Amino acid sequence: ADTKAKLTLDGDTAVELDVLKGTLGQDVIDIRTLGSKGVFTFDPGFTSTTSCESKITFIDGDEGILLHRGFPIDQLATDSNYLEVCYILLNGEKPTQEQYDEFKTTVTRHTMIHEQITRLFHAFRRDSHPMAVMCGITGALAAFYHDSLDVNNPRHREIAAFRLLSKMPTMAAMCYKYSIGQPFVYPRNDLSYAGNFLNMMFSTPCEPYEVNPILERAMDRILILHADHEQNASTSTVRTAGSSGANPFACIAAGIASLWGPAHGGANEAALKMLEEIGKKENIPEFVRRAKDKNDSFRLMGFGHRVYKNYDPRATVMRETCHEVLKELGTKDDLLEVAMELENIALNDPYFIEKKLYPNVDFYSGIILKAMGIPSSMFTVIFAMARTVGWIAHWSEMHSDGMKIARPRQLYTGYEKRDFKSDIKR
Amino acid sequence: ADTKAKLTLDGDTAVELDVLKGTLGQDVIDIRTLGSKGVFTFDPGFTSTTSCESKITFIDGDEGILLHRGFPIDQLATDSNYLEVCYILLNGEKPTQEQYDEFKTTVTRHTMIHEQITRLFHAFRRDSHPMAVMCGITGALAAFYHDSLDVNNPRHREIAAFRLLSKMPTMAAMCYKYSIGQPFVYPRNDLSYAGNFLNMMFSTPCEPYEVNPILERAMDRILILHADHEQNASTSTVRTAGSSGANPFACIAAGIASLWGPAHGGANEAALKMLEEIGKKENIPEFVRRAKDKNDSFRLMGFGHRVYKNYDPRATVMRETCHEVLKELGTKDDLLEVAMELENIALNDPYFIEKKLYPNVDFYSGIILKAMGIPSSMFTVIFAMARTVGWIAHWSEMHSDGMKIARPRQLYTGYEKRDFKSDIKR
Amino acid sequence: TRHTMIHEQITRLFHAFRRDSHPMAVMCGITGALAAFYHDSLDVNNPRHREIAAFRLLSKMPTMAAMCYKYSIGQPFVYPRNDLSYAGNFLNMMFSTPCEPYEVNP
Repeated sequence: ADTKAKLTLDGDTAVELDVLKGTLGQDVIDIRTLGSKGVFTFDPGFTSTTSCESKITFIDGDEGILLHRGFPIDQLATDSNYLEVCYILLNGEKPTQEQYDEFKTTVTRHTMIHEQITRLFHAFRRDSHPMAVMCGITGALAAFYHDSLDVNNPRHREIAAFRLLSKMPTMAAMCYKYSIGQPFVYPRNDLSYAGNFLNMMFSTPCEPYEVNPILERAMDRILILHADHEQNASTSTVRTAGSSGANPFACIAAGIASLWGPAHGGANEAALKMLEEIGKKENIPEFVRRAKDKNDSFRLMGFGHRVYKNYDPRATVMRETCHEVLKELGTKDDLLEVAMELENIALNDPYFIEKKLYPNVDFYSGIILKAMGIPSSMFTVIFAMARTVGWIAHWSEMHSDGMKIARPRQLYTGYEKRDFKSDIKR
Repeated sequence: ADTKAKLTLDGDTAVELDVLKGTLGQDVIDIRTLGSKGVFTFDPGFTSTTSCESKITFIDGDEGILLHRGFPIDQLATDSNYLEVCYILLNGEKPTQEQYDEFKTTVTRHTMIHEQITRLFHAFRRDSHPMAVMCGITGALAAFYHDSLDVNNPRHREIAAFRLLSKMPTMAAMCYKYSIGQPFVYPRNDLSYAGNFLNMMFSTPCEPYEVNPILERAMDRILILHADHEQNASTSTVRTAGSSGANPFACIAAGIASLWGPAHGGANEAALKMLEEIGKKENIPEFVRRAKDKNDSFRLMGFGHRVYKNYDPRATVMRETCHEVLKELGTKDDLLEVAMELENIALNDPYFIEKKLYPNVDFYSGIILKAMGIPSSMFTVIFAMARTVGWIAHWSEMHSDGMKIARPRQLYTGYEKRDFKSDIKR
Repeated sequence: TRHTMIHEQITRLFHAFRRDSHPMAVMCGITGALAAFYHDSLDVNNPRHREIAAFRLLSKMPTMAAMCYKYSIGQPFVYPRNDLSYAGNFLNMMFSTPCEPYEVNP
């Protein structure tokens, strides 16, 4: 708390800047005045610049700590349910029974997507990546829901939120169904958020589908564990597009694309094939498939993490859930010995030890989803679906702040004024 | 280096920071490494933070200066054409007849849109706002043109930039046609950029369409004057979405939704309602829309601008062109001479002189569009169409700097860790 | 009850209208098109024809009206159910969705 008192800057004149502090994390130097003074900093990437005040999620990476509204992720993972985590993320407090009852009725109230929006899916190619379809549909909702686009109207944000929150799972399962050639399945009010998703993903009209409570709870946890992750690339995209006036649907659509960005990154893309393919218990085990690693693409395959130093806190509940599911799905897991083997190589090989390519939450998420017969193409779709509530929370907090359209500066380093005379004659 | 030699960040031990200078504009203070010392600045709104270094466009608000790669906008709008200007923004120099012809050739051979995408157009509701359909189509492009989404592969990036530059006009026109129920028109390889767009907008199978030379020039100038505008809110979104690695089409879609943004509120169209909803001098102004305007209701009709102090350098030639157009059409303007009174008001009304609500480029642009027979629900689609080359140049530059990952920090002021105890069920 | 369903191709006609069209204009449009699908009961001079035509219009009008409503709000069409009353069935086709069984208040 000490030096928080104040401090100053000066190159040709003296300027006194305050030192603000957080309820957690380090202090910051309020430079909200240097601008007028005529002083501007230079920070490409905003790594030494704090862009906002937030009360949603707290992360202490070096300590492996993750909190949502103060609540540790481990307690929410095992003690709460996705919908309740959604309420907490958007409201800031655990809901009373009555409050949760209404939140759930409202959500359940608008899960269906207008039949014309549903017509949109049939205009895509059956071979398109389900993630590209997911971005396409979300980026088109505005043409069908033009009545909740004014982000300056509180009732608008309210409506838009429930619309995205209630329809994202319906949408994601439709992307899957369209990609495999099966008929779409309507949302059922009698099912849970997780149970309903599994139902829309897997049931067909040829027999009633029965959700395994084990797999359901597993999905619920996968969802809670991806609800939000503080500021990062996709959330910064959602915040930037948002403060520029862009409608909520478009904001979330940009978030989805940002989240997908790394995947189709080339070096990551190439390494994605190697994992999902090479695996005949001769390659992965005898460090054969892992003998090739020029392109790292580690966090993508579920190894290492950019923020957390030694371990991903979200991975604790997920690993135990992975253990559970692999056993519930009994003995139908052979090739999935690479799962056990890769974890062993990630924890016992010096390279991984040195560079810290430890299994993160997605390593186990991937193992679970796979064991469930869900293709890898649907991995990012499901994570985006889960992350949508966090995006809405951040988006809603950016608005509630002060609606200050952010306008960063540029250091001009181009040509000085020069006269123009074309060299062409058309 | 005027009022800025070298600076010292004072806390408890003088920290000297290097000052940087641009070729034009204000000097900045370097702080890239501060965070690497636990020292972070706080600046929501980015009032003092310089997010990047750029060589594309230079603006001097108080001086009414606007340059593109060093060339004055007035010069470009007068002695160039849209394609040549696109070449400049993208390449940094004016083209040779050979570089230009090569560029022109590549552009025209990518103008046709995939047949399957046309099916997507027909899935949108007939009453969809053109801009919404434009967002929906552009954001769906990654699903199809999936062989150019590797943002780190220089080959993919040029093929994508060319695809966007070529197809935007095609898509924009189709948005119009769809809204009025007329058949879509294919690009014409023998027509100029602006002439091709006018033909795609208004031609019909019933008879040949004749491209008026003065209108062809008026439109090319509108495109020129909206090609780029430095670090604004929409460009910021593009750059930020692009930093995460999001595909080219998703980033441009985000820029279009961002440009649309400040036009979704009620008082937004409510104001931009009577601006055209009435065509008669003593009616819209005459002791009417004097206070009948409620929230913004000024800045949306083309009056004033936060960038420029006294006037908009783009409006100079745009006003000149306005004359040529009204003059030319005559019987497609004269009735609309309610503009002169609006302009007169803005020039002498104490309220307008007060708010510095001078007529900007969009006041004059709107008049030319209202004169050519273009509906106000197509204005921002056309502006976005012209601005895409600008968005593409900025996105590319950001990727030349090594994909500057725009990931700002937060000041956490929420709950400290607290135990989670659920009150619920359901 | 035997002929409440409308031929699936006639059902295809609805999707050619605008979602924003007035449901009354759609109702007139569809009815004025039935002749192209039911050309076997057009001779008004044949008693059996009138007989058939009558039951066709009588049994299908409610199915049609509820479809106009569903199309105007973006919800999926609902098939006629033999186990319901004329009034109960209309309410069902107007209000139920596949997301939960609809229960008609007597």
